[PDB]
Amino acid sequence: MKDPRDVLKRPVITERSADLMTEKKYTFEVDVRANKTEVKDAVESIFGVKVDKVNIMNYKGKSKRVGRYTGMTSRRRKAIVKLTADSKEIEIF
Amino acid sequence: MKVTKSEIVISAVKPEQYPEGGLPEIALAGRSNVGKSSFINSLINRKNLARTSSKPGKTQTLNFYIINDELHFVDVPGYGFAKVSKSEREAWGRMIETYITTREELKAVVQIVDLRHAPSNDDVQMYEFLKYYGIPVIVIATKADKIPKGKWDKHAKVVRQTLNIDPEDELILFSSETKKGKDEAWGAIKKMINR
Amino acid sequence: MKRTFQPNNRKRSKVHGFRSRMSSKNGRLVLARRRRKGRKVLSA
RNA sequence: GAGCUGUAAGCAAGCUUUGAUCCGGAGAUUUCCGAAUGGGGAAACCCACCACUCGUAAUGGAGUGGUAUCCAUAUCUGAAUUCAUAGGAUAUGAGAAGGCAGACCCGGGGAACUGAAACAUCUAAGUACCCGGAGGAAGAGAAAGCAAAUGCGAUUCCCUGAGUAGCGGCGAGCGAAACGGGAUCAGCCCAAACCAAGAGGCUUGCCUCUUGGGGUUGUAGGACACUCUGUACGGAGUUACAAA
RNA sequence: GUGGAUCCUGAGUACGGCGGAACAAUUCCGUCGGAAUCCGGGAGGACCAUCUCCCAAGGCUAAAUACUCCCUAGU
RNA sequence: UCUACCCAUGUCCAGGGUGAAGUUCAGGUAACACUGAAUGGAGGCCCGAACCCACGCACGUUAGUGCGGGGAUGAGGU
RNA sequence: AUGAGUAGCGAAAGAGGGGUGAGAAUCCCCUCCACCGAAUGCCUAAGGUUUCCUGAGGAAGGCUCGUCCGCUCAGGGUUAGUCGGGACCUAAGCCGAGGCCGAAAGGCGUAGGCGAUGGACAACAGGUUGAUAUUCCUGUACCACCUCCUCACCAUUUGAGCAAUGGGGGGACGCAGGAGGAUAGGGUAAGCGCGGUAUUGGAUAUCCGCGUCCAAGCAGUUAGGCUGGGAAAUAGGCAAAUCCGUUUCCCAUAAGCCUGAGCUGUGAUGGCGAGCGAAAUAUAGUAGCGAAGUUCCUGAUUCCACACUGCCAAGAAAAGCCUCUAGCGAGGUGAGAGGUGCCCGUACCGCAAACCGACACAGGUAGGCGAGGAGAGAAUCCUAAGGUGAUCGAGAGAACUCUCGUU
RNA sequence: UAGGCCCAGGCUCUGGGCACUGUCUCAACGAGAG
Repeated sequence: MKDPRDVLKRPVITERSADLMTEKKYTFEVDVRANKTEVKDAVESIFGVKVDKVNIMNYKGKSKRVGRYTGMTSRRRKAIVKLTADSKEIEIF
Repeated sequence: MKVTKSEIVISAVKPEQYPEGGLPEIALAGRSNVGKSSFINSLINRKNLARTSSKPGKTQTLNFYIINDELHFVDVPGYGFAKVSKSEREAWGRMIETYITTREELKAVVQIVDLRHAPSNDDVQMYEFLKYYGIPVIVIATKADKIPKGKWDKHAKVVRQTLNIDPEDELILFSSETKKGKDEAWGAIKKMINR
Repeated sequence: MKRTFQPNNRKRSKVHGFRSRMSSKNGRLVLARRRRKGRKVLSA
């Protein structure tokens, strides 16, 4: 990473994500080459909060089809950041 | 001493198939899992020319190896338990004894024993057999790397006592795993060929 | 976005794999021939 | 010079006559693998060291460069041998490493079937194939030649000689050259012997080491000795004719 | 240009043996040898003489020719 | 990556029976022999599940599937 | 096209009521019945690669059907310092600098590197969602490393400490057989909460269901092996060594030593737990509440432990470890307290309709657990927990073929 | 679920005797699948 805004891509808005958000946990899509400490520091810098823990998944691509052609979607990296008893990242969802 | 050519001539189970040429020959003898098929490999600086294994009964014929085209090495099956049918275990003994009794080209026989333990009954009942037909014997105590260095002279004394080795024949402590006592064995073989 | 066959068989890759093909002049000849024909997949 | 946001839909949101979309020249960026070259490896991935920078009270984390082998040039040291030398280390190297155009050409190795109604050589065939080297072309090149003349005068390619001479179980078959007609058209440089300078062994001399003049030739030339002639206002050239 | 008193014109080479290779034989390569050098040599199937042409053992040279994975214009 | 043979490292084999060598005890033998006990727990040992069998024998049909037979601590299977 | 509406459509148990729906034998629910149960159960590999969950769907596909599906389409879903692999080690094997035999293509091979199917190495019990659970949440731990810190105890090249790439030890291993000690597990008596039956008769020694609990660390304990223990000399083990030898004495018959399954209190005023049980929630039904929670008998195919005895064929290696000095050494050790801990896998199937093979199946598929009665038994028969009714039917009951029964 | 016995010789082979039976004289009925 060079600028922390290149580590976080976009937030994840689902039912599971909205459920976890009430436990003070936030879910982001992360650059596939970023590691836990990188995400921790990026969230520290961008939002000015205190981070307690970070967990990361790796997701394979899915097979899709539009008519006769077949392909795969991109791989994804997902991070669940647990903030401490501090402020609240306003995702303005 | 500086082997540069080595190959297997023929594996035989009958006197007919014995090679010809009049070259001197050296034979091997010992228990089934003592390292004699690897003694050859360690002497001629080859890895698995005479195939070895940790399962008793890997060598099942008479294998002849030409060493730099002046002599032959004879690889024989070992005695004792052999992980093969009982009927085929005595055929090897008969095959070996016939070759030893015949074959004028046989210069001397190298008998290999395990240094870790005192030699078995079969080792003595082979030393007696070789001393009774008047064939010069070189006695080799292999697997000396499994023993601490400070007990070689203690274990060799027991080896000598059990086999009642005549003062003349020497006992060379060998190790196919660290190449110890290789030059002494070569020297003894060279002496036994010419003399 | 590809198709994979036996992505766990290590012997398959150590026999017909790319790095084994590139380890001898004959394997490099094989790769050159398959590139000349226009194959989508070179080696395993 | 008026529309545009590819295929290619749709569906949104926008740009443009203060000139877009589009076309051409020159640049910038160029993740990872791959000769792949920091080490490893099941190609698209793991794990490092050094210097600097970001960050922490510090450990942990991140970014940017460098780190293969061989060869050459040196610089030191320098295993054996003291120097030297193998070597080691250090530096400087847009060096070379791989690819391809299934084409063309140089060199090396090199089949068998087939046919000869059989098979004895031969033929197939120096073909297929394999290995090495390249270049835009490539070896080829200016007579110790042809040959028998009123001689031609480097090399290469086309026509003809000729499917002839010749070689051939002289059988299958293989197979020339010179003359003549054309395409293209230039030939040069060094060594050697002599002169001048310095050194290095030798006693000066001598004698080789080098550097500048010298000279490129056969009905011999050069050196050498002596004459004119010059060093320019003339000639030649980066395509060999030194070189630029 | 005049001469031509005196030096040079390409060393284990030119040629010979020794074997295979190749195949009087023929050459290749090795295996041993081994000259001359202007009044000097080499050739014209052999050798022996006449005449006729040339000058070996140093190097560099475009063009005419071969082929096209490609690009352009066409048939 | 099938198949033949081989190498390194793991792993599996319900139960039941038989009873070797040796040892002790005695008798007994000069003493060994032997005798009898007791102990002992050996074996390509016996019966037999899991497991294995180019072992027959069908079958239906290109290797299969079933039905007998065999081995089942070993020349054992994986 | 013909054969021809022919042969097939395989085991093996279903029946009815209700629902949905255009349509029901085949889908969902209920009820009874039936089958497996050393599995047709639980978990977890190899292998597969989204097949997993929710909603929609009726082209195609599923030996019949289909409102259903492992099928189609949209959204979702996989969280680790402690699990497994890499910033650890080596086997077989592979690559193999230098090197050797070569005229050469080549062949042989050492140092070194790579390489698990083995060795090292720190976390447990509950709860939770439609889909993840020794990863999330709660509560209690552990491991390695780092100091803005706080204490304690030492030492100043007289020396406290750190200690090797060297020495020694250790990791470190087989089979068979028979004792012993425990525990998982399985069944009686107390106790708890339900019940009192309508078909003759039971307040009855009646019937039903339940009857517990981690790692960690503070204890003590079976048992086991012992190296007999100490002193000197010793230096041997390339240097050195207080370490290991090796000698010489002395005491030794039990001192000492090193390893131990399990049990007791703590973890826990915590959890779980028969059964009660809402609002109505989106009327699934949960949310929520919660009793007793012991003794006795029997007992391993698991642990002590390859501990003991017998045998030969002696059943890997290396690192991590422990020591000894050589050596480094002015600042250090031990406690707290505060911190740091990366990458890859994680859904789902795993005796299967997700794998393999497929005449297309009724086949194959490392391993761990594998209950009761009758039993030598994991055989056999019926059952427990749990799973399933297998994927064309209806009905007739001729010849004939196959598998059975009787004579 | 789970071996037929006895008397012999020859080392497993040939025997012999008994038991027992749809192997048949000679077939009949019943169950299931087609």
